[PDB]
Amino acid sequence: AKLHDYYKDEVVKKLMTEFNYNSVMQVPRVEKITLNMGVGEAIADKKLLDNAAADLAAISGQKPLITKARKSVAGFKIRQGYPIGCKVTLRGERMWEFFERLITIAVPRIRDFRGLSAKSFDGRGNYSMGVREQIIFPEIDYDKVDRVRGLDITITTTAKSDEEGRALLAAFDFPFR
Amino acid sequence: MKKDIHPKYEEITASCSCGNVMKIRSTVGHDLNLDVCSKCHPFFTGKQRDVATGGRVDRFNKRFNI
Amino acid sequence: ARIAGINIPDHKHAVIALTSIYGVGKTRSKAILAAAGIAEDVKISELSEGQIDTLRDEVAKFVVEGDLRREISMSIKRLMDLGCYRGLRHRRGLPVRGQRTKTNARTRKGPRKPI
Amino acid sequence: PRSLKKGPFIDLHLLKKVEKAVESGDKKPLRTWSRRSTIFPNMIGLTIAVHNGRQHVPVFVTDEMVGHKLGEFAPTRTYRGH
RNA sequence: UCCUCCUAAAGAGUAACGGAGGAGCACGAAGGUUGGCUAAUCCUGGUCGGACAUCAGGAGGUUAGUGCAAUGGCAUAAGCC
RNA sequence: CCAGGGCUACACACGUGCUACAAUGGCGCAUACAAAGAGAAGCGACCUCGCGAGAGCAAGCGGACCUCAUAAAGUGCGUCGUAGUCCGGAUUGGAGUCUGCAACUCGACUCCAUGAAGUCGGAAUCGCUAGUAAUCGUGGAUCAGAAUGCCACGGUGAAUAC
RNA sequence: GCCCGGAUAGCUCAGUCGGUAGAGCAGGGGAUUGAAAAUCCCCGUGUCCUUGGUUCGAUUCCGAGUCCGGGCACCA
Ligand SMILES: [Mg+2]
Ligand SMILES: [Mg+2]
Ligand SMILES: [Mg+2]
Ligand SMILES: [Mg+2]
Ligand SMILES: [Mg+2]
Ligand SMILES: [Mg+2]
Ligand SMILES: [Mg+2]
Ligand SMILES: [Mg+2]
Ligand SMILES: [Mg+2]
Ligand SMILES: [Mg+2]
Ligand SMILES: [Mg+2]
Ligand SMILES: [Mg+2]
Ligand SMILES: [Mg+2]
Ligand SMILES: [Mg+2]
Ligand SMILES: [Mg+2]
Ligand SMILES: [Mg+2]
Ligand SMILES: [Mg+2]
Ligand SMILES: [Zn+2]
Repeated sequence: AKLHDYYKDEVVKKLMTEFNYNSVMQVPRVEKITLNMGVGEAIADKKLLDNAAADLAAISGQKPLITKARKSVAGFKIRQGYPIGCKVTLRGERMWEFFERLITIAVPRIRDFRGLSAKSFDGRGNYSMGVREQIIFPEIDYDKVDRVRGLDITITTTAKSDEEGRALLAAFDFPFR
Repeated sequence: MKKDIHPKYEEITASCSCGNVMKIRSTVGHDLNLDVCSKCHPFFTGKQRDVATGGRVDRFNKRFNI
Repeated sequence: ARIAGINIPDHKHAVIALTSIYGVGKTRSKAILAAAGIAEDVKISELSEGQIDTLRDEVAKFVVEGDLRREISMSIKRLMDLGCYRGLRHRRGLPVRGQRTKTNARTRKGPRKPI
Repeated sequence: PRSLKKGPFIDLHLLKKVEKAVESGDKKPLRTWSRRSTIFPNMIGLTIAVHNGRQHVPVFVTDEMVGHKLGEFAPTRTYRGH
């Protein structure tokens, strides 16, 4: 809740000053953070997805949801109902703790890290990102790794524009190039 | 949240090399030792180098002089 | 056991372990060990954290994986854009230092491919 | 390569022709046969057609080509594949 | 031998060696009840990942879906757990 | 007659050889035993500097005198502990040295990194009967500089031939 | 005019229950041979006749079309 307190103390002021807001409700807020791992190789082995579920639950303290296929696709040799991905949703105290841990530890640990792009707000203020490695998270021991499987993070916020999303992230001191 | 499907989530301390000791809630159990935190990172500090650094002319004029 | 963003094996000696980084060899490993006052018969394990911190500080004096590859790629792209003979050989996938292409050029030509 | 103490190599027949053009402003394509000479910063901005063996290949000297040998920018043998 | 549309002339029905297609099954759950939910498609952003797997939003509003061929219906859903 | 380029190209196929694929080994330190040859537009001590190719002053030698020139493998003490490995150095980037008016297309070598393919090789085939084969270094001609080639020298040193 | 069958590698054939096409001949290095044969080793070659549809998906299932092979066109 440290980041939530920091927000409510010293982010709404900056955002209201720089956007001429009238009410606190106009200030954008972080609705949720969802982590996704699209393991498109579970057809060969089911344990390849059961280990991904464990690796995703070791990062955030929630048992992941084993998502399935919306429809059958022949280009990937799949049929409807086959589980091919893991999803985790974070809202509230765990969301703030994961955000703080990420920005404070995991982002600097990325190999050859030179910032993050500021053009991934999909025109609605929600920020998308993706990592090519998971062991950057300190919850994984190198000697116990099986394969390397990344993930994609999406921060869904109440902001209405990329400018507002970027301003909120800058107030949160998010890496921007 | 459900009781016995989620992993244990306790508080822990992550001591960094630069001395920026932090306390965060994780699931590792033991204390954490960190090499590069958000304070001792070159990009966060602002000291990020580049590649170009001039070019051919400075090297030529510093090596060969008439 | 994590230096410059990559992991380092623990059962090997320091000189061999430092060579696992892209840009550090035997000479640049022995120099770092001599500067940090660390012997060569010891492994990555059985060591404290201040030694690793000063080893990282001394390694930061050099160019490593993050900037090493960027410089190489920039030089290659500069040669290709300028259009020198060396850049053209790099574009074609042929030796650039001056060799024979009639025979024994497999390293640049790739695997054998008949008609 | 060339020894650093000796310095860069350049022929007078091209050095005079380029040092005249520097102040003359005659940016018409010069012609030369000496592909063994280095490139000096004063040459930048001029067009020089150098003899590759059959004809003169024109090259516009830029900033990134100083320490490179001049002959490096003129193909000698024609090749287009089999 | 049985089922859907047209010919079939706005009640029903109505023929031809007429024009177009199907059936000789399946399910102890694919039935009953209770509780809850709404897509096809396209756009934007994101690691392997590509026109299309998974994830976030936005547009769209049944243009999807019905265990099966067609017709008539289905949002209180007859569709989805 | 002169300048530049080419004789060193390249989807390929062939021969002759080098490095290797590793512990009968690689790497680090220490330490013995040779032979035969060249040197005046030459060999180039000692000393200083550069980690290193090499740069400077400058002796000696037309040579059983001086230089090239420390022989290596070998032995002792340690490490790696069977992995694409502290094997393999290819290729590549940067910084350099030497000769040569002039090292881009094309010389040789040094340093910092990069560390591919390869884990004993199919049909088939080659050389060898003794200081031979195998293995390890050295010198010389060519040459301003440029050999894993050629010509000679020695060190360790086999198995087998009914 | 009617009906049946087939269309697959350069040639001759096999195959397929919807997801992944093989065999022989032939061709390309190579080996042996003075050189060709013969033999041996190393190889890879298809949009499965065209078109439109049910399907996540068709060389496979269905409806039409092209070519070829075959069987009939009888009682007057
Ligand atoms: Mg050469
Ligand atoms: Mg009626
Ligand atoms: Mg009526
Ligand atoms: Mg039902
Ligand atoms: Mg209901
Ligand atoms: Mg996508
Ligand atoms: Mg229907
Ligand atoms: Mg029902
Ligand atoms: Mg020749
Ligand atoms: Mg040893
Ligand atoms: Mg010295
Ligand atoms: Mg020894
Ligand atoms: Mg080695
Ligand atoms: Mg090296
Ligand atoms: Mg004999
Ligand atoms: Mg010579
Ligand atoms: Mg001998
Ligand atoms: Zn720190």
